[PDB]
Amino acid sequence: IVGGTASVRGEWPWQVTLHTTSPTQRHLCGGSIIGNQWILTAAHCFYGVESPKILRVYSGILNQAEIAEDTSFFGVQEIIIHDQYKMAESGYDIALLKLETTVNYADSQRPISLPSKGDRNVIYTDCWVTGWGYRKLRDKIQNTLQKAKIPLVTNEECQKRYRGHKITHKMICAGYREGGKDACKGDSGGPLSCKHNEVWHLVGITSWGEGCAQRERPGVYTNVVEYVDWILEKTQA
Ligand SMILES: *[C@](=O)([C]([C][C][C][N][C]([N])[N])[N]C(=O)[C]([N]C(=O)[C]([C][C][C][N]C([N])=O)[N]C(=O)[N][C]([C])C1=[C][C]=C(Br)[C]=[C]1)[C]([C])[C])C1=N[C]=[C]S1
Repeated sequence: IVGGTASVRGEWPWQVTLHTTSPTQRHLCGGSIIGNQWILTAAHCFYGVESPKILRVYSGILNQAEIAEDTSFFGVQEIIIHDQYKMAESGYDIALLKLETTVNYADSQRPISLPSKGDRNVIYTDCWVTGWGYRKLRDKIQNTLQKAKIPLVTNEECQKRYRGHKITHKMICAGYREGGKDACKGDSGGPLSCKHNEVWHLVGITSWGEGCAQRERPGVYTNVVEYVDWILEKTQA
């Protein structure tokens, strides 16, 4: 996260940090708890991942330092990538992680509500992006979960900022015309939580962008509401 600040512990209870143990353990991507056994994240986050066995999901984390060899985690039973996904910039950058065990909800870890179809006309004026991504291009994985408030921009406006790209209705962007605050490397898969009427909603999934926090380069996210049907279909046994 660029231009953000340290989060309060438990402030984003749905945020998880997805680690890979290969070659040695490290943070790979962000993710969101949406069900007792389900994490919603980005599909492109599994590039080079042949098996779910090397994945570890940690919930209720603030500082990466909290994660040690003796720290409990959730194993991943299955990685479900949207069948139309090819690459982040083309859309469909969404994936579901079915955990091997159920998450016991608590103040430190609980699910975020998915947006409803009857909410595409809602004016989210309180949206935040979080994760342990780069604070800058040449940076590394930050220890403390960062957060940054960022306004959503219309798709027409976003398309203007990305000429060589095709910004579809299945994407949603957020950023400051002048830049300064944005997601960055490592925040991928993270949630773009928006508070609408006292209730937090998972509006987007951190996907891509030209660089990080550059002026006139909004962050691009997966427009979650466009996938509620897909999510329902893939989560039902
Ligand atoms: C994810 O954490 C990041 C999240 C990026 C969110 N960005 C903002 N600003 N909100 N995702 C990526 O790194 C993805 N790639 C890119 O975002 C960009 C796309 C550029 C397209 N530009 C134009 N104008 O066409 N690519 C990119 O940065 N590529 C270089 C080679 C790169 C260098 C170092 C690292 Br780390 C990643 C990419 C990925 C490629 C889909 C992460 N997902 C994986 C690692 S971080």
